[PDB]
Amino acid sequence: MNAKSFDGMHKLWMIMNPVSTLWAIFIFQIFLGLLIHMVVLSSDLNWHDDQIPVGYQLQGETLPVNLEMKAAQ
Amino acid sequence: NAKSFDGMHKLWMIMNPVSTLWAIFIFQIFLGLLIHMVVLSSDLNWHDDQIPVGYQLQGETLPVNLEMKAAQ
Amino acid sequence: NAKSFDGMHKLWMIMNPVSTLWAIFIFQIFLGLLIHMVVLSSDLNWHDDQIPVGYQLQGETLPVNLEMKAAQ
Amino acid sequence: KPSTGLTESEAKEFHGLFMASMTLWFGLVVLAHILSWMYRPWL
Amino acid sequence: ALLNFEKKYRVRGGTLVGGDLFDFWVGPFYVGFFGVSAVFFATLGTMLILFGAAIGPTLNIWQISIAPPDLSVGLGFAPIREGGLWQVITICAVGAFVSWALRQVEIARKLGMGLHVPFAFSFAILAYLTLVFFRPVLLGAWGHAFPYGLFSHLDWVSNVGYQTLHFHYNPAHMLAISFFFINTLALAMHGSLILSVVNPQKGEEVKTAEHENTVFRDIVGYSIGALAIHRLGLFLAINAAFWSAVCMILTGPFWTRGWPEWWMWWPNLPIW
Amino acid sequence: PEYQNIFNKVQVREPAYPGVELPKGSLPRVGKPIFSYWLGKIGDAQIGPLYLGGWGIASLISGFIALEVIGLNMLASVGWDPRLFLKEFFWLGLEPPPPAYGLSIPPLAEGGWWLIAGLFLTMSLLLWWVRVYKRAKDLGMGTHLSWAFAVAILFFLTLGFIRPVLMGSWGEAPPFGIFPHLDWTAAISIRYGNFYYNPFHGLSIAFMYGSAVLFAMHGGTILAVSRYGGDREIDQITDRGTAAERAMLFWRWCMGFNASMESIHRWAWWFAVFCIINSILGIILTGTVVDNWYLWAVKHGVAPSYPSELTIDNPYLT
Amino acid sequence: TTGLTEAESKEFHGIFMASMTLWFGLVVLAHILSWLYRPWL
Amino acid sequence: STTGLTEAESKEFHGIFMASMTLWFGLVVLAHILSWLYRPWL
Amino acid sequence: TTGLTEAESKEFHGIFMASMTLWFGLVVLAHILSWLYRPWL
Amino acid sequence: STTGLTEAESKEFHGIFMASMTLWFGLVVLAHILSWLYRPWL
Amino acid sequence: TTGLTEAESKEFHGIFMASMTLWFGLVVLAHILSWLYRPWL
Amino acid sequence: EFGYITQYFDLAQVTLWAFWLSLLSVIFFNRREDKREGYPQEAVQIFGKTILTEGFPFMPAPKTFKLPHNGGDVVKPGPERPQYDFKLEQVDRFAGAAYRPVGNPMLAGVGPGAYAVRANKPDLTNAGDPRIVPMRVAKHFAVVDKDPDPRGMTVIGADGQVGGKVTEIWVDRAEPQVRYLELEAGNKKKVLVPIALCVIKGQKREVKVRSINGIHFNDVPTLSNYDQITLAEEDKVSAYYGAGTLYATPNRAESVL
Ligand code: BCL
Ligand code: BCL
Ligand code: BCL
Ligand code: BCL
Ligand code: BCL
Ligand code: BCL
Ligand SMILES: CC(C)=CCC/C(C)=C\CC/C(C)=C/CC/C(C)=C\CC/C(C)=C/CC/C(C)=C/CC/C(C)=C/CC/C(C)=C/CC1=C(C)C(=O)c2ccccc2C1=O
Ligand SMILES: COC(C)(C)CCC/C(C)=C/C=C/C(C)=C/C=C/C(C)=C/C=C/C=C(C)/C=C/C=C(C)/C=C/C=C(\C)CCCC(C)(C)OC
Ligand SMILES: COC(C)(C)CCC/C(C)=C/C=C/C(C)=C/C=C/C(C)=C/C=C\C=C(C)\C=C\C=C(C)\C=C\C=C(/C)CCCC(C)(C)OC
Ligand SMILES: [Ca+2]
Repeated sequence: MNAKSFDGMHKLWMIMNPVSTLWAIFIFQIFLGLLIHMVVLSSDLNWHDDQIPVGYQLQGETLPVNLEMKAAQ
Repeated sequence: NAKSFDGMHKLWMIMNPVSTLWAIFIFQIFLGLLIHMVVLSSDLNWHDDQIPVGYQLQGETLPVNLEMKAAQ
Repeated sequence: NAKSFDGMHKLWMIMNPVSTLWAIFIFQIFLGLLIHMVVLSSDLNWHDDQIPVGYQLQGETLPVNLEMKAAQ
Repeated sequence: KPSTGLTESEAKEFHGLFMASMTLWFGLVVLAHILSWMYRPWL
Repeated sequence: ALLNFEKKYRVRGGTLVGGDLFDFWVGPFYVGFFGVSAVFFATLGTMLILFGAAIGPTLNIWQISIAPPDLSVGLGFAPIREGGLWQVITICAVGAFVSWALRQVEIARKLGMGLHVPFAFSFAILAYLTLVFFRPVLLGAWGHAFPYGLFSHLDWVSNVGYQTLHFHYNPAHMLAISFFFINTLALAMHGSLILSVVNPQKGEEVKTAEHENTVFRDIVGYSIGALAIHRLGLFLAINAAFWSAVCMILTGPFWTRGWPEWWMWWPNLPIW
Repeated sequence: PEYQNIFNKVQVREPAYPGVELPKGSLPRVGKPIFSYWLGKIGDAQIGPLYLGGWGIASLISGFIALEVIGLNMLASVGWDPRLFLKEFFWLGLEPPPPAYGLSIPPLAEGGWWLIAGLFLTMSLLLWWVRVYKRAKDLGMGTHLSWAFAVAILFFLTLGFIRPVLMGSWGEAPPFGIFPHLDWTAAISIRYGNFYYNPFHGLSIAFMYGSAVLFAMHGGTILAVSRYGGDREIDQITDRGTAAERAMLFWRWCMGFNASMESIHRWAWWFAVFCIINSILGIILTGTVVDNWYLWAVKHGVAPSYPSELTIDNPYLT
Repeated sequence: TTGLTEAESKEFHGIFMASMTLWFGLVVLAHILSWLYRPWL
Repeated sequence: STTGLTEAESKEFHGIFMASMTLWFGLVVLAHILSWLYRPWL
Repeated sequence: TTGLTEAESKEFHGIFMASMTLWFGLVVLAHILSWLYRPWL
Repeated sequence: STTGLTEAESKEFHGIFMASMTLWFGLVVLAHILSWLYRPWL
Repeated sequence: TTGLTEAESKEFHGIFMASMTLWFGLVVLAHILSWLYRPWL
Repeated sequence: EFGYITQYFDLAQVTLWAFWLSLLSVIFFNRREDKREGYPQEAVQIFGKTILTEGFPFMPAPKTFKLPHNGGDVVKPGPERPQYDFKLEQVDRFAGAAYRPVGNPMLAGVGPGAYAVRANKPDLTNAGDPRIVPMRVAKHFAVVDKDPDPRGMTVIGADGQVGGKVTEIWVDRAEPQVRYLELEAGNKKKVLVPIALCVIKGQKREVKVRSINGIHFNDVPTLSNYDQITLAEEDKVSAYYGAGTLYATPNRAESVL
């Protein structure tokens, strides 16, 4: 068979505790979420510091008011 | 199915409501602090970007302060 | 969406009011101190910006102090 | 249930004096700051 | 607040100084004469550290620093802005630490128990006094002690270490490190064993003393015993502190070369 | 004064205790127990018996092969002379491969013996892990001693196998000596800019100091109430007597909060384990992520800034 | 297992879902404002 | 109840709690309007 | 072993599978958006 | 009977265990075929 | 409890207020002298 | 360029935050385990009313110890057995004042002389036998020569007077060691003294007990059966000797300097 072979699957919860399993799954998912976000942020795919669509620190350094104040010094 | 989630309210017969509430609140506060600190450490920082103006630089170039620093 | 928050007052049948009050007060004071110190450590600092005038520099250039520094 | 053993009359009395004292304290604080602003304005 | 069982133990007496005037509690704390002293000195010391940060360049927590006098002051009295503040704070610190120990003695006398904890605290106090009093006196200047600052007392530690080219070869330093490491190992094993005996495998009874002996005799062949492990603990921690004090009193006063050159006494024995 | 309870004044003997009965199917215990008068002055006097099964024999074969290798190379480094071995013993060592060999297997007298000894020592410690786990579990106890042991093994493997592989060289690992391994410690601090500005190093030092503090405090407190039967902690846990009550009042009155007779052992567990967790975290990031800890600390606003007064001219810029 | 009957669980669930929906609404509003001020993608 | 409050006591407490929280948030908003007028940060 | 009968296990299994399917649906949607914005392969 | 399962319970568990393991290995094979099409490593 | 009755509290309050007033008087006098000798503002 | 910076955010920073959060969270769990004994605590209110408070964080849910040999279940945090009947007078009229014993301080059970209310069963070995027993019931023990056998010596009592004579040694079968000395007192009763409150001089053939006085050995609590001791009796005996550290002489509770 290939369709009836997963029939008694629902009995899984007669040997595994449902509440413990739920908590374990949730905690593991949160840990993995944090980990994958940190792994992708540490690569060329980083999206906070890529200066797209614009660089904001650089934008602040070249405002006309800041430039005119830095010239007077 | 649209009616797959009907017994969902029974969740609180196996999970403790009060402990879950406290856990949710504490986790949300921790995550709030964390995301604010992660964004403050990047190019999107909004306290030190000198927009709309740089204030320390503004104080160093006031005419009164300049005239006092000249007399020295 | 008009009656969905009706039983909300029954919050106080599972959370102790006095404990919650004390927790809220302490958390608010801690957060107040933290945000003031985070803003004081940035370009928005308002004690050292020398606005509206620099006072140490103002004291160094008083005529009496200048005349005493000259005779030396 | 947490109680303090004060009745409602005793609580009213305490509240009266507490509010009076807090108001006086804040008045003195405001006065100190007006003097400081007159002498050395900081903003 | 009082514990369920606390009221019958809160009796008067047992004090050293003072008497009935300072014999009360404030909340859970017990005050006494030395409680008043300790809080007085702690408050004063803290406020002076803060002021010494205010006259410096920054109020960043990691970069505050209050430094001792120069070596030219000798064992004299330094100006307030160039060392005297450090001296006042280091007087407050001694006052607070000794007050702490004597308050402990009062408490233990009231509860009817032995004076082992203040006695073990005395050795921490002794190490501190070695670093601020004994070594400076033997070398002839207060300016040989460390400054008060996180990150700034670490620069002191580093440079003092490199004044002997390689401080790892200091013998009393080796002995103290041995005791520190063995103490962490012992504490891990003790914690684990008690937890394991009162938290057994699911659906079992709490185990006994025989189980505690058996497990370590099976793994290692020897078990020291439930009362002797507490002794072994007091011993390892006290010895760590003691040999630290010795290693610092040796460096400078009694040895001025590199530390590797001391060890040269061993391969020069005329017996190999 | 009063008796301090540091030495046993009167000793007593009964026949040796063979041990709690093991599950059926186990091997017997080897050895006939002997008694030590000097060990009995401070603790328990019985020595042995010992349990040697499958995992604790494979361990002890691995470990002794490793020891034979290390000892023989130290001895070959002085020309086989045992007199010189005793004379210069703290300066001898078995050295790792030259860093130019990378992660390959080098010839035997240029780093291959180091590699052999490392492999055999590793296997020894993992077999010992399994022994410790099974010994505690066959008597029906919780397996808390295996968790802490696992942490320690992980630190041994980090400095030594994991960090050298992530760097690309076996020559980044410590040698087997006394003064040689101290030299390794100093050099790795010098190369990666001052471990005092590594934050995980600071946190593990916090927890090592704390281990000494906590164990002085606990050892003192239990010796100070042993007149009321406090050294018997299991009974004080499952039926609180006056010893536990006095022990917890002392700390409550002194510093404002306390633990219980069972909880203090969880504080001990954690203070010993966080030390090594921070050890792993501090070594695993050095070299692979951070190249100069002092410059890192300067970038994140941590290092103090002494006044200058002078100007020194970098001669590479001239 | 938690001592709540089925009616108490239904009540708790009602208010829990309402509160979570309101919270997520406020989050969405904060992000729309932030995108208008400083777009990050 | 596991706090000992009845439903009437809970209703009373809730009334005053919500009033107080609203007043506090009002004062916070006022402080921020003044700060924006003096030193705008965005 | 867990005290659940066979009916309770069937009930739990129904809701568990529904929830897991919904979660995986949301994951797929997030990845389609990310591929449209910043393709990584 | 060392685990308390009878022979019928063991047969049941074995059926579902083998089905699950086969499905898992199928998914693994599929992942590797996709990876070979994208970035061949041998 | 502090154990004090209302009469004892009245007595204590009388003397406490008198003492505090005298102390503050002496403080004011010290500051007037210091201002005459070395003005700080 | 010696200190050039490429990027402010790195991995060491994030990992440090994660550690700050992983500590800060074992503190939470340990502080909750700390409150399975002695709680809820009693807070005294403005005018004397006492309420039960619980602290921060709150108390955990009860767990069960299953004691061996059908020794029952212990739930913690759970109920408490009732205190006995101590009498105390407060010294100063405020919640934080100290207390004085009302009658004879030695026979009052307050202060260092307080004790707990344990089970009235003996502590057991792994086989089910009583653990602390006299050396005539445990017929396999022997004192190691090289050590002074205390049987026969006298029990000088801290003011120089004689208390009685040692007649038995009480041993511990689970861990072989001495726990108590039994002695016959001045009025011919049999009383115990813990071995951790005795200084044994072999040559003088004396045992010095600095805690109590010589005449005080007549009022030490006694046992029911002299072939075993229970947890309650251990507590009573030890507590009586501990009361003397502060009440034996009227000058002991009176400020050294
Ligand atoms: C450039 C930035 C601005 C600045 C921007 C802001 C902003 C924005 C805010 C503050 C707020 C506060 N600022 Mg400010 N502030 C600046 C400079 C200062 C300086 C100083 C030495 O320079 C000080 C001492 C203060 C102090 C304060 C506190 C009054 C207040 C934080 C309250 C709190 O923590 O409650 C926590 C404690 C509790 C909640 C416990 C319960 C409180 C109880 C009910 C009573 C306390 C009353 C409280 C003190 C308010 C008094 C109001 C009365 C009607 C008089 N600011 C500079 C000039 N400040 C906050 C505020 O105003 O809150 C309304 C606020 O949102
Ligand atoms: C450049 C800034 C100004 C300055 C600006 C301010 C501002 C602004 C304030 C102060 C306030 C205070 N300043 Mg000032 N202050 C300056 C320099 C000083 C110097 C000094 C050595 O240079 C000192 C010692 C002081 C001391 C003081 C305290 C008197 C007062 C804070 C007391 C307190 O914390 O109450 C905590 C104690 C309680 C709440 C106790 C409650 C009741 C008790 C029993 C009675 C306390 C008496 C109280 C201290 C004085 C009240 C007045 C009496 C009628 C005499 N300032 C400089 C010149 N100062 C604060 C103030 O005025 O309070 C109204 C304040 O708002
Ligand atoms: C390049 C530098 C050298 C080096 C140079 C030095 C120098 C220099 C010193 C040491 C000292 C020590 N070194 Mg070394 N050391 C090096 C490498 C190492 C390594 C290693 C793994 O490489 C280790 C493991 C050690 C370990 C040690 C210890 C043996 C010793 C520190 C413990 C101590 O002093 O306790 C003693 C305890 C105290 C001094 C604590 C005082 C406690 C006081 C009384 C209580 C304070 C309470 C507080 C104020 C209250 C706050 C209250 C809040 C409410 C919480 N060093 C490198 C090679 N080392 C120190 C030492 O031996 O001094 C005696 C020392 O001076
Ligand atoms: C460029 C980046 C933007 C920015 C982008 C965002 C984004 C995006 C978000 C925030 C969010 C928040 N920001 Mg912001 N934020 C910026 C700068 C700041 C500054 C500052 C000093 O610069 C501060 C102090 C804040 C503070 C805050 C908090 C109000 C809030 C996170 C709440 C939380 O942790 O709930 C966790 C705590 C709990 C769940 C406990 C239970 C809460 C109870 C019910 C009461 C709390 C009141 C709640 C915080 C505010 C709603 C009250 C309304 C007045 C009705 N932001 C800059 C300008 N900020 C989040 C938010 O708005 O939440 C809806 C959010 O999604
Ligand atoms: C280039 C990279 C993309 C990016 C690519 C992805 C991809 C791909 C995914 C995410 C996913 C997530 N991203 Mg993202 N993400 C980016 C930037 C961010 C930023 C940011 C500060 O820049 C933040 C704060 C987030 C945050 C998130 C979370 C919402 C989510 C992880 C959920 C989780 O861990 O649940 C784990 C916890 C549990 C399972 C516990 C139970 C959860 C319960 C059921 C309720 C939780 C609410 C849930 C998170 C959201 C539902 C809201 C809807 C109204 C239903 N991303 C950038 C733009 N992100 C994942 C996601 O969306 O999942 C669907 C995901 O697949
Ligand atoms: C060039 C290399 C390829 C790549 C080549 C491969 C190959 C080859 C394989 C994977 C496999 C996996 N890859 Mg990949 N993978 C790449 C990049 C990624 C990235 C990423 C951020 O870049 C992530 C997050 C993943 C993540 C994953 C996991 C989904 C999966 C590992 C499952 C596991 O650990 O079982 C551990 C846990 C269990 C076994 C528990 C048992 C099952 C339980 C009941 C629930 C599990 C659900 C399962 C995780 C999801 C499948 C569900 C389907 C929607 C039906 N890959 C790159 C692009 N990857 C493996 C896989 O797909 O397995 C079939 C696999 O063989
Ligand atoms: C400062 C100020 C503003 C004062 C104003 C307040 C006023 C006016 C007065 C208050 C009165 C007085 C006199 C207060 C003095 C107290 C003050 C202010 C400060 C001191 C607080 C202080 C020093 C705390 C440090 C705490 C720390 C960091 C401890 C380190 C070790 C540590 C983490 C221990 C945790 C584990 C514990 C709890 C161990 C204790 C413990 C041990 C060791 C056992 O062996 C044992 C055995 C059996 C049962 C219980 C125990 C037990 O609980
Ligand atoms: C019996 O009757 C009673 C008494 C019980 C009646 C009582 C009923 C009452 C009063 C009920 C009240 C209920 C309340 C107030 C309920 C409030 C419920 C709320 C607000 C629920 C909110 C849930 C929000 C959740 C679960 C959000 C989860 C977010 C997650 C998991 C996101 C994670 C993001 C990640 C992992 C990415 C990180 C991004 C980055 C870049 C930092 O990664 C490193
Ligand atoms: C003369 O003596 C005789 C022969 C008679 C015996 C006497 C033995 C004596 C006296 C020995 C003295 C020994 C001493 C003093 C030893 C000192 C040891 C110290 C202090 C060592 C300190 C640190 C060493 C460490 C941390 C080594 C770590 C190594 C590791 C983790 C190795 C990892 C290698 C692996 C896992 C192998 C990989 C290999 C492979 C094949 C996979 O590569 C591809
Ligand atoms: Ca800005």
